[PDB]
Amino acid sequence: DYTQRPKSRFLRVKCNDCENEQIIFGSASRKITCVVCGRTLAEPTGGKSTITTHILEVLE
Amino acid sequence: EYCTSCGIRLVEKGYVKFPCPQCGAEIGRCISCRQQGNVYTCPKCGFKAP
Amino acid sequence: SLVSIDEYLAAGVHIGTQQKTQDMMRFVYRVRTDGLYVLDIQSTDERIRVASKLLSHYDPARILVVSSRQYGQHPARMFSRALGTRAMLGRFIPGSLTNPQIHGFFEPDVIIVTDPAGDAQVLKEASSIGVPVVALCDTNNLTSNVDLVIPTNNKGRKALSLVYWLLAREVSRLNDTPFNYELTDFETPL
Amino acid sequence: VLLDPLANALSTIKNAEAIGKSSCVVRPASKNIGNVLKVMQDLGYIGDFEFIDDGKAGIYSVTLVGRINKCGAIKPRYSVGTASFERWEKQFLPAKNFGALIVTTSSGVMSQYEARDKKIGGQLLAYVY
Amino acid sequence: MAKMHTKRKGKSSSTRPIRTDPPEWCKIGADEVTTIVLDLWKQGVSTAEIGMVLRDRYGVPDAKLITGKKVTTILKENNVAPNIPEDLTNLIVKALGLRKHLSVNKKDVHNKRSLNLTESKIRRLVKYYKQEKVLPRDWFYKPETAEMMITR
RNA sequence: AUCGUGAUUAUUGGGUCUAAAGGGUCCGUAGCCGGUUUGGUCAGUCCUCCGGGAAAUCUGACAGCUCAACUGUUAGGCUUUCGGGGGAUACUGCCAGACUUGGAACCGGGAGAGGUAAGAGGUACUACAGGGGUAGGAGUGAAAUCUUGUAAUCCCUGUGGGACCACCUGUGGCGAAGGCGUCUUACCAGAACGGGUUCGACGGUGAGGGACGAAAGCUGGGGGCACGAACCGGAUUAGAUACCCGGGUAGUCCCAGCCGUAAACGAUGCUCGCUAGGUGUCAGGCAUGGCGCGACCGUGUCUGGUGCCGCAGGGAAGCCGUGAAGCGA
Ligand SMILES: [Mg+2]
Ligand SMILES: [Mg+2]
Ligand SMILES: [Zn+2]
Repeated sequence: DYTQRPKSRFLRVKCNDCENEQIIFGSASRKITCVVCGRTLAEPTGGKSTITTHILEVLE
Repeated sequence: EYCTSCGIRLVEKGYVKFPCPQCGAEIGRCISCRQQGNVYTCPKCGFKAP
Repeated sequence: SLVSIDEYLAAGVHIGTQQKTQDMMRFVYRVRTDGLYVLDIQSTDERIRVASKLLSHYDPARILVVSSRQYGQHPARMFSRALGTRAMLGRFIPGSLTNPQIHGFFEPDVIIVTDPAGDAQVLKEASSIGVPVVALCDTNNLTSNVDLVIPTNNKGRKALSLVYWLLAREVSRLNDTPFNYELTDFETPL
Repeated sequence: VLLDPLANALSTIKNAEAIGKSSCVVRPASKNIGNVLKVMQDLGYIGDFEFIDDGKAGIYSVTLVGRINKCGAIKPRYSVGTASFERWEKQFLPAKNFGALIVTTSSGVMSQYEARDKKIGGQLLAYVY
Repeated sequence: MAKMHTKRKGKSSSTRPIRTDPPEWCKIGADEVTTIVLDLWKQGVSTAEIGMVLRDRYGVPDAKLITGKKVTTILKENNVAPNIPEDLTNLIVKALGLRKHLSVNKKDVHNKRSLNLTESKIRRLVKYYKQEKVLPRDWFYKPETAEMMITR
């Protein structure tokens, strides 16, 4: 095609403790801790963030 | 006299004229489209080769 | 495919070279883990059939066939005998098509090259005289001064014998030439 | 910095013609770019062109039908009247009734033949042949 | 293109996709995101990473797509914006720190040139903003007196 | 003489790697060049109108000088590139926003002989002293000066000294260039890479002007192991004010300033779009196979550098060739 697309993609990560339905960005530049209870969903790697809990489904 | 990859005129020395390798209709090629491998598309049978 | 892909896998036709070019991408379907990139066998048979259709529009005694490699040397001679085409297997004189006072003078109407990179002098001579050429490239070949491309492994003895027999039988059936040669004739002496 | 998109588009068309490529992409599309492409299409020198937006200025997928020889911008865009086209034609163009100069005018952007028919001049935009 | 004072071009752009709509897979609302933006601003977090923390821990794809407003538009709407732009403040802050370092290392001519380049960028930002009325016409960038963190 | 020749002044219409010619690099004002886009104006601009732009000379014809040039009529030219009205809104400049790609700002895991400041360290050298030992050591094409019987050379021990950072080291890296190689630490800066992060054209170039600017040299204070212009001595030679060899001052080093030049070179100013390929390696990111299927290493692929090869293209050629000397701005 001619249009550019976001090769980096979102996720649907599920919290390991509070079961929060939070949303995180895959190429995280920050420690995406859980919004609600106690958890760190993924740590900021220079490339792709290392997710610690379940990914329900990778989104666009 | 008109290439199938560029359409330029075959007035120079070194122009190759040959029938189609699919339908037999005449297809032309120039030195630049043959040195550079320009893809030629047969306008009748739609044959496309590099 | 007119012949099964398992035969091309067994005969070494699908083996190529560890390095490929960008213009050979369209004839490659998948990267193998070894490094040798497998060409499109369906595309190879398509190119073979199209060339045989193009080679069937002319008499075998006007075709020109050239080869350089030893492994491509025997099937080239088999092609020359089975068709009557004037083959140049082995060493090639640079001024055969040109140089009318030279030994080996010829004035063809189509040129066939067994390997375009190795047979560069024949490509330059054909481009100078203006004779369209159906070539036989590999995974590390470029189609400069080439009209038709045959994607087959020219560095395999069995692959060369099989491909030469397929081209010979295809042309001889298309042009209703009596073809009593068999692949063991085109097979290299092992 | 990008500061002449019409000249960039015509230089890309020149490169694509020189290589003999049937198709080529046009870097960021503009309204005057579209007017030049439409007038060139009506001249028959250029085949097809589509504005494919990309969340940006927009680009073109132009199908070059092999009818031109060279085409770049006219810099500076000279003011031209109805009695001032023939000297520019003798300068840029190669022959009488051969190739056209893209002109921008208050009536519209068009080759200088139709501008002389309109009896209205303006600024030279480009030349194609 | 090349950079401002070094000619090393680069293409590490953040590829934002063509999205003319808000998310359809997210239940977040405009009120939620604006409340998050205001609370993070009151914490002391600059607008560059406000959107980053929106997009990372809340997975907000873009504040403009959902709210219809960018971060600074929401800041001006709520009277929660600074009097000076963040880029000019960052350049002036770096220049002040670099001048503080250079007042004890007078041999550090390379960082003197770095200070000169940042001064050129500061004057470029001030010229653009006075062109667009963000800053006063008479307030020139004094590199010794009128350069403090909050200028008044 | 002057015009043309001569594109030998080049806006049209030239060159500037090697022929004269890219500024050492860079920051940057006036100038100049500038993204797509909605809205408004119409100043340059555009079509048109009206006041002008003396005749003369210019062009053509007619008329009349016998042809002719020439005089009159007449249709054009010049006079130009002024003042003022109406129409158009593409174009540019003006007005008010917006838009995300251009540049700007921030975050992430990595890379780097990037910079200053401090310290420690490596080995060799050297100074003196001590122990051993006793006829030469040094150097050369060959010699001699020099040095040694006041015990040198060589060896061992010990204590100080100043310069210098090897192999590692790469057709590696960082830096605006100059340039930067021991290690540790503190301070600072840029980059590329990742980024549904902030900004909204904030950009390029840039005569003047400003800072950086190798080495040599200069000024003042240090230091002086080594090296080493000058200087002296020994040879060489016809001569040797040189190459060689023996000494060795200024200097090289540091601290505080000055000068401001190099074959400061890629003999290629900088920015952008565009244009066949094959081919190392480096940073980052990314797939996968192995890896003590972990810290790590391989192949593929996008981006940015760093080299060689080369089609088309161009050049007078050597050549250049997505890192142009190609094609435009
Ligand atoms: Mg010095
Ligand atoms: Mg230079
Ligand atoms: Zn939780």
